[PDB]
Amino acid sequence: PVMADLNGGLQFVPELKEFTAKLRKELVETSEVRKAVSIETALEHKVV
Amino acid sequence: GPIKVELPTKETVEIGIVDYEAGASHGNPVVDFLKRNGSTLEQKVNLENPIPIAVLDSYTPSTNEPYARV
Repeated sequence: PVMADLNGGLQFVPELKEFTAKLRKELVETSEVRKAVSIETALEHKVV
Repeated sequence: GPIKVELPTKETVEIGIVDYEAGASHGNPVVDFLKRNGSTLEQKVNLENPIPIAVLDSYTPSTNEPYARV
């Protein structure tokens, strides 16, 4: 029997679950912050 | 105006100042932001039912001169 590792070195990243969760939260936060700030700036412009 | 923060003892302490100055405008953006995002604290608190006190009769004087003079 042959065992083929087609994983591209992913096994060498430690604490993979936490690392990927951190990446995901980074992205989600950036998106949400930017959206909220843009909405508030637009509303301030529309009232002023 | 001042900005204040509530403490664990429910005493609020100033932490900063609101400062908005603008020229020609159609409104105040600060008040709109605070209305939409915050809540307004109202000192007056209504009873669930008003308590009538009395209905009274009163009359106006026949001359306004004494009140004017006093």
